[PDB]
Amino acid sequence: QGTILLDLAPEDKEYQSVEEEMQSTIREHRDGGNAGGIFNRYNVIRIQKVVNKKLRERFCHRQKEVSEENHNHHNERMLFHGSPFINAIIHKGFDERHAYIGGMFGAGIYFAENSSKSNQYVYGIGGGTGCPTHKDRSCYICHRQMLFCRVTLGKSFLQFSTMKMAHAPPGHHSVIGRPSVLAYAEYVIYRGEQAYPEYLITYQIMKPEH
Ligand SMILES: CC1(C)OC(=O)N(c2ccc(C(=O)Nc3cccc4cccnc34)cc2)[C@H]1c1ccccc1
Ligand SMILES: [Zn+2]
Repeated sequence: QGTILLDLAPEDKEYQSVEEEMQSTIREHRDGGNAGGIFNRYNVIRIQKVVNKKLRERFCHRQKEVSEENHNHHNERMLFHGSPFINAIIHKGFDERHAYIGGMFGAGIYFAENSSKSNQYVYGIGGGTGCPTHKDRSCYICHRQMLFCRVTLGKSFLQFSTMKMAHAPPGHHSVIGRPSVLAYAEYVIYRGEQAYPEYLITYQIMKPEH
């Protein structure tokens, strides 16, 4: 009736597959490292497969509705997600009702194909105040969490700013905010059921060597 978290052994292609997309999609942001910390690597501590019967039905049902509406193409993609509510999401699923609505963002649940971008949001908008214990946005101690999810994009509406809206334009099912002078892409959905929390990644950002 709940979520069963299955551990993937590091020696499995799947575990290697997930950590590679994580580690390789890192980049350097204009932030100066202020939001997500200064690092050029992650120490991956754990990768778990999230299993919830209900969650994948809700997810599959919505995915059929979108295919219906998209000339039978649901346009699913594997994207990263970061926010301070990861533990609620793996048990209750994604929820559009907890979704901000203004400031720089709006009405949606954001996803990124860059893991370093989803990391900026682990502790909050901009990094919040950092970790609960040392109020440091660049902690190398505390274990952070992020999700590598299945996201049904459907017909995506492409534009430059997202803070904008609260639902998707007519005929579309997602919004891709793209780069101007943003830096990287951001995928937004306005329905929780259009995304399934496939993998739970437990990790730390590593401190640069020398
Ligand atoms: C900026 C925002 C709109 O972009 C997102 O993708 N956000 C977001 C926030 C919450 C969720 C979410 O699904 N939350 C929750 C789901 C289920 C139970 C919950 C219980 C308490 C809090 N959130 C819960 C999803 C996306 C937002 C958000 C807000 C704050 C920090 C990072 C991200
Ligand atoms: Zn800390």
